[PDB]
Amino acid sequence: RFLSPEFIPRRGRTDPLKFQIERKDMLERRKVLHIPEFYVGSILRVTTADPYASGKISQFLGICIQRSGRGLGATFILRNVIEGQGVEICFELYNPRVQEIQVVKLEKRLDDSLLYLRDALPEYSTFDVNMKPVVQEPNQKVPVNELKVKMKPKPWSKRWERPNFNIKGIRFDLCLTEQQMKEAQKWNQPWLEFDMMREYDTSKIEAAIWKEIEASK
Amino acid sequence: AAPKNRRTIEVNRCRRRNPQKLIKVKNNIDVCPECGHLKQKHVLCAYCYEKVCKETAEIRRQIGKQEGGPFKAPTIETVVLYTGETPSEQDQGKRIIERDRKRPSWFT
Amino acid sequence: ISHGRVFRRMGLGPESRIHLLRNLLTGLVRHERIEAPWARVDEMRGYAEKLIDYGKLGDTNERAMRMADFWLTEKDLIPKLFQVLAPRYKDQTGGYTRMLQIPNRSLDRAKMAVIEYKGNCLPPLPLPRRDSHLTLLNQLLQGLRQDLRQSQ
Amino acid sequence: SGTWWDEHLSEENVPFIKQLVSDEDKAQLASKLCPLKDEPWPIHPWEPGSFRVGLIALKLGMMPLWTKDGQKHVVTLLQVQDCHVLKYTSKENCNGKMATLSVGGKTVSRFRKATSILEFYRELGLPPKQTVKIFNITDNAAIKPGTPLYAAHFRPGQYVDVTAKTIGKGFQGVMKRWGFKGQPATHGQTKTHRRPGAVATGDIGRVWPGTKMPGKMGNIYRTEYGLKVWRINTKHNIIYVNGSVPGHKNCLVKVKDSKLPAYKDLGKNLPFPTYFPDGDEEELPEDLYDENVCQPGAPSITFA
Amino acid sequence: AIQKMTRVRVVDNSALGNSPYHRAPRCIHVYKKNGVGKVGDQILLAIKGQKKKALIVGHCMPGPRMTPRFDSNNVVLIEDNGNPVGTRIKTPIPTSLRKREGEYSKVLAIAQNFV
RNA sequence: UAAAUAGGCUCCACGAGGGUUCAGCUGUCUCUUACUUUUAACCAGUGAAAUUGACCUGCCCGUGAGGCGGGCAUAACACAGCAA
RNA sequence: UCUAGAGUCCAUAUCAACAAUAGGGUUUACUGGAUCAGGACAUCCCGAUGGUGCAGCCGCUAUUAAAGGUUCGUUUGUUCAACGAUUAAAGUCCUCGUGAUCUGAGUUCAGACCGGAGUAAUCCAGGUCGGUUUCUAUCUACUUUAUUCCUCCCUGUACGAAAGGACAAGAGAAAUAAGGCCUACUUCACAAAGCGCCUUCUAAAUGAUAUCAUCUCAACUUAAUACCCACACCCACCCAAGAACAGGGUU
Ligand SMILES: [Mg+2]
Ligand SMILES: [Mg+2]
Ligand SMILES: [Mg+2]
Ligand SMILES: [Mg+2]
Ligand SMILES: [Mg+2]
Ligand SMILES: [Mg+2]
Ligand SMILES: [Mg+2]
Ligand SMILES: [Mg+2]
Ligand SMILES: [Zn+2]
Repeated sequence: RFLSPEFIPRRGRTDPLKFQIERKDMLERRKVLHIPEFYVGSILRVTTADPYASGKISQFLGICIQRSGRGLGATFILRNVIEGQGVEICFELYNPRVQEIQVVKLEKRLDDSLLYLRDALPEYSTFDVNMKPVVQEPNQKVPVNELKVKMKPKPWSKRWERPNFNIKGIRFDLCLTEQQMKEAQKWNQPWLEFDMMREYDTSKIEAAIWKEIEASK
Repeated sequence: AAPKNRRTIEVNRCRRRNPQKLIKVKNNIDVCPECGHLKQKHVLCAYCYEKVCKETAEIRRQIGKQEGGPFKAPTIETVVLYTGETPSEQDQGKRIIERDRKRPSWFT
Repeated sequence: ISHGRVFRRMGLGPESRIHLLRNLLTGLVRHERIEAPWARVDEMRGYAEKLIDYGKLGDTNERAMRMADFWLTEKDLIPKLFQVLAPRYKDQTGGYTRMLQIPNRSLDRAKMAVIEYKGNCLPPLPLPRRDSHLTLLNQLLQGLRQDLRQSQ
Repeated sequence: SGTWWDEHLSEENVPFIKQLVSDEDKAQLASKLCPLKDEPWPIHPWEPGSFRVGLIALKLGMMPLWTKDGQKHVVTLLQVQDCHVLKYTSKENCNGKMATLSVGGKTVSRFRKATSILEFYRELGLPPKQTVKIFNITDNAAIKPGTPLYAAHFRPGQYVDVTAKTIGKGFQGVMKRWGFKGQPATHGQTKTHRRPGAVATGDIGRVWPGTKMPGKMGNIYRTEYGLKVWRINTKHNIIYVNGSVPGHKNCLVKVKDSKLPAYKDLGKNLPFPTYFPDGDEEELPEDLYDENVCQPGAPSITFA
Repeated sequence: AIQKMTRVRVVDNSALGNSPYHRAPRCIHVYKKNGVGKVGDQILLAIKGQKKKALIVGHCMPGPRMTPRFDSNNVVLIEDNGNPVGTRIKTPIPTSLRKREGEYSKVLAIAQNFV
């Protein structure tokens, strides 16, 4: 029972009718392209249509580092290293240019946002472009890969050791001296996990979303 | 900076007695139709609330006298019974806080 | 600009806000009725409601136990939460607390509010009733009840 | 004296009055759905130089929508709720300008309005609207008060102008309000970072009227011109207007035909007086689309 | 955002560049009315104590959706009359240079890889 | 340095001395933005000081300027800002 | 203003010498920068027109035009100047314009050193290093009045002595300015924002004074809509509205 995050809407004040029209159009787009199931950390191959060519097809294989957005525009970022150059591309799912999306290796890592790979060593983000899929048992939980990573030394792009990121996929004991984990832990905010009123309870919403999705068949 | 001239009593009166600075007459006072005391609509009768807080304080004093010391929040409901009131059939297994004055008419 | 910010600002920062609301909530769970400044009670009402929601899940759950450990400071009250309050509201699915406004505070003339957990043993707050059903306007509306019911 | 509707009603009377007034509102709304079986007014064929009434929509939100040429185009969703023509004022009743229609939108409660407005709507047989707006139209575009207006009033392929109350930033200083390069940070700029510089020159012993200064921002009506309409949802009455539109979500905006001097024509193929769903002319599908929208359910585009 | 005073790594096999020098190439001017430079915007570089025209072919600054977001501000050296000085390009160059007008046909006839 | 009026009796060590440079770093800046705290604005209590000829205290042009002249404007009144 | 001197011929395509008629200053010897800018035109660009020796874009001068715009840096601070890269352009001046908005240098604050003058104290309209101006706003006044460039068709026609190479009309793309938004990216996360997105409207014809002629200080005929818009409520709660008051909603 996995409901892709797009259909779960941000907490706000928008009118439910907007989300109903949004979902209607989305589901009407899911029946011309199979939008597979992929978690952040998976490996995808996206096949799209070149707008600047005369009708050519473009393939790009990478790791889904971030999955954000909602509604008919939500996207995912694919990171890869080609010829030693680290590229990313932000792909919109429901765009009418993406021909297909192969889940080439369905995985799931400790953190829900693999942005720090921009700092990890180049080989923790390199993948072979021409690499074949890997099967998986249907009634099997999505594997939880455990790969802690080793960082480029000094200037991290976004200062990952802070508590507010809560990243659990980096080897801090190596690159950061014991002292630096005491100044970078005075920002802990022990009250933020126990704030009962910041919790977006989305059970009664995902239930109705499932009613809608299944009825749209 | 500093003033360049004293301000006269006339200008000061046109400022101090302007309507925006006056105290507005309140259009939402009335009389507790049963109890007969003054009150605002959206607020509790002050006299009634005081007579309730007095009894709450007396009950709580009895509760403290029975629980002994701190850190003794009971694990069962509580019921308060006034003189000549045997514990009803529904209140067995609930702590009783005896009081020694006739039950108030307003206590239902 | 403060469009769509639902959390008041009080105390010396976010943390002191959580701690103030925590003390208010602990007092509420201990005595079941407290008089506090109106805005603080209005901020604490949501937390008291969700505390009862967490307490319904019961002792055995660990997430609820950790939450009630944080949000109750004298731990004698955690039994109560899981054995007197949460059982009491096995029927109600919402609205466990009633909140009223009361005469302003004598010293600093602040806007006060009494907040209590529905169903306690204490003498009942003087709630404001509506107009008796036998008043003139209500009688005319009752006549309209009858005459509309027969037509439909 | 001072009182609200349900202060003196009794416990068992408030639900009844709520239900009764809601039922009456629904009945009155339904008893206007067919404006040709009632007494319409003359329906003239369109001719150049005429102007037709517009709509009062409600801003829902935004979405993307692509095009066969491969570009992206954000759009805004406008839901037409209870848009009824409420009043008519004649050509020389306004003393020369044009004829005018008063259109209302977004049905509102009836216990929260002034007595005069309730009297007006009672004589008109409708429940009170929230915003009433005055459209300047030619004589032949007249529509009887009491008729409804529907999102199908527009058609994709045209351009449309939208006017609404901007979002209110409150009292704002000068750089958030007028884009003023404030004074630098350290290098000693003490107690002057986000401050206006010299308000006016020195020989004049006054500040000109119309000087840019701190004060309230937004919350004023303003208009966006040239917005194109891509899609219409005739089942929920949504209009998909290109670009962004002023206002916040759930606030009423005023939509009318584009007045720019490049779309004065092409008011011809539009339904001139309005769209009446009872005309029964090849009833419109659920979604009307522009010629160049990569609508859902179609094969993924190719550039060969 | 390749603006004045930003270091760019020349990737063209750089018959001139690619040789050691204590400085690193810097952009001293962007041929757009505003300073910011995006893909295809040909800029001016101070490299090896010399001034040479350039051409941006990738930048760390996020662009539109379907175009690549590199992790290094990549530049190709171009002669004044538009001819690329180098004879090869190894780092991938985006396919978003066949778009909006400019001197890009030669720079695609000299590269070898795309994304 | 792309560009330079700047920098380039011997004599180790030292300098919160003065000048210059490499590399890094960063909201110093390109170009600002969000949040928090104090201040703030409102309610309640207590309650100053510089300053003050009188004021029923407008704008433009001229004279030599709120106050003169010639035109213009002009129902009264708080509150928060700004600094000509 | 006389052209008189030149310019391969010729004052008027250019300098145009003296002088004359005009508007404007010359103090030493025997005050910049940031911020916001108001204004004039004696116009740098954009716009319109005349002649050309531009046979043509551009050049040159001349008339008209002040709605809009008028860059970023290295060295240095009687404030300029030089230099690099650009740009359609990097305009000339008035109000240091603007220090109860902020800053720096000074010139003139006590410390010290170097050079000149002096018997000395000390001087020096010299050169270096260091160095504190505070303000709670009483009154006035005020706080919601679309341009440019590039590319491409139209093509290399006319113009043109070869050579080069036009208008009128459209279509894309970018920036800037104003106004607005938050679907995506981004900082973040019930929202506010930008680095993102959207919209922007003096040559002729007839013809008299002077019967031909003559464009006429002759008669006579030709070359912005939009936006706002409901007399009479206000206790309470909520709010995308808000400093208080106001405003929207409470079916
Ligand atoms: Mg960074
Ligand atoms: Mg406080
Ligand atoms: Mg400061
Ligand atoms: Mg020292
Ligand atoms: Mg006070
Ligand atoms: Mg004067
Ligand atoms: Mg004032
Ligand atoms: Mg931000
Ligand atoms: Zn009472």
